[PDB]
Amino acid sequence: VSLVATLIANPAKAALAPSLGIKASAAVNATGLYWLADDIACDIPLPLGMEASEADASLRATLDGAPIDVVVQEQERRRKKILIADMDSTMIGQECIDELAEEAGLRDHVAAITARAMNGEIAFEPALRERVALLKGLPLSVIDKVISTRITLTPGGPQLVRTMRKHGAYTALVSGGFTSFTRRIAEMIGFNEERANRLIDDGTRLTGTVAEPILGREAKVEKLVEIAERVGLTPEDAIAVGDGANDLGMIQLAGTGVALHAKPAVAAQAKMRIDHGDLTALLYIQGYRKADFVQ
Ligand SMILES: [Mg+2]
Repeated sequence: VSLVATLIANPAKAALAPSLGIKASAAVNATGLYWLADDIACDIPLPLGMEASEADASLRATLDGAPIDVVVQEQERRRKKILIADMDSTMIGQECIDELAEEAGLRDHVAAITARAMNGEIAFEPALRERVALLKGLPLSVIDKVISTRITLTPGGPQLVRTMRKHGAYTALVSGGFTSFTRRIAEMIGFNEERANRLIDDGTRLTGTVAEPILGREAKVEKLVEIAERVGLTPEDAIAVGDGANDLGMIQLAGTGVALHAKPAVAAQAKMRIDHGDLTALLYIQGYRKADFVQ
C-alpha cells in the first residue's frame, strides 16, 4: 500500500518554505505535494515501491540543517481515533515532581534523578519513590501554588486535543506524575480522562509516599489497551506521544507512536520522532489541514 511523507516545522520557526517543500518532493521523485499548513507542514506521497527508510534518509539529507521533522507512514490509516499522551515534559513544559522539589529546596537534586529516569538509566518506580520521599512534610497548599505559577501548557496541546475530539477521537492524559496535577491539566487542555499516580497525605501534608501500586511504563501500555477495548477499537487505532523512557511501551504498541523532543536514547527507540515541531505536529502526522483545526 502507498506511503506518504510529512515534513513538519514548528509554527514558531516556520521554515518549511514552498521552495523547500518542492526540493524535498523532487528528492523522492514524489507523485505530488500537498500543503497542510503554509510554511509549517506538507504531505509528500511517495511513488509506489520506495522503502520508507529510503525516503526518510533522502528527505533528511535534503533538509539537513533546517529545523524540519520527517515522518513516513502508510497513508490509509494515519488518522487515529484514540490519543494517549504523556503529561510531564510532553503536554506541559515542566516535570511536576521537580517543581514540587523546588518547594522542598531540593530542585537540583531531584531534577538530576528525574533526568536519569527520563533517559532510562534508572527504573521509573524506585526513582519515583526516592524523589517523592524528599517531599515528605510539604503542605498540600503547595500543589495549587505550583500549578498556578509554574506549570505551562506545551504549544499546540489544546489545538491537538480539541481538533482530535472534534473528529470523534477519545483522548487520555497519562502520567507517572500525580493526579493532583493531571486532573487540572487534563481539564485545561480538554482531555476526556487522565490516569496518574497518587500522592499520599495525612490530610494536611504530604507523607512522602505514593499510593501502591506505582504506575510506570507498563501502566501506560495497560491504559492504552483498556481505552481501545472500551471504545471498540485496537491500539493500532491510537496515536501515542511522550518524551521519556517510561513512554516507550505505549509508543511502541500504538499504531502511531511519537517521541516528542526526546533525548537521543529515547527517540532512538520510537518509530516517529518530532524534534522540532510542537504538538500540532501530531495533527499533521494524521493528515489534518490547518483549515480542520479548532481555532
Ligand atoms: Mg514525560
